[PDB]
Amino acid sequence: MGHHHHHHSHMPDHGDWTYEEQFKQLYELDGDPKRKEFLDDLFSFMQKRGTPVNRIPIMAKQVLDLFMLYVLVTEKGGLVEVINKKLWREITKGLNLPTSITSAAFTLRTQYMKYLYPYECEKRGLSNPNELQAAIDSNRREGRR
Repeated sequence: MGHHHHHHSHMPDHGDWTYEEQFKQLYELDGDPKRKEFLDDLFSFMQKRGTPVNRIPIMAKQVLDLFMLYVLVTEKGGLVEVINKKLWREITKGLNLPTSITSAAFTLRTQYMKYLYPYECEKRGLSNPNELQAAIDSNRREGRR
């Protein structure tokens, strides 16, 4: 498995390639009706409020499965809840990601917040942007004395 020595960068992941392809891999993940519906409805929704998908973040050379990420986080109670539980270890493992990665919990927490958030608050009302900041700051204080 290997311990997290030093992240910074590696050989180009599949998300640093500038090509005019609509990220079809997300749809080709499952091939299920719910899969394409959520993804497309999401992209339109986030675009309307001025925050669409430019390029998708990569983890361990695989795509950050937006659909799967949203599923695991929402069933735990939403972004802020997951932050308050610090239980991101479950979120990574749910995407077949190695919890050994240095800032995995923080990286997912960032990318999710950017792309996957207005949907949980609008459709469900799970987390508010206000409680969110308090959650994050509480996570920040966990580092030094």
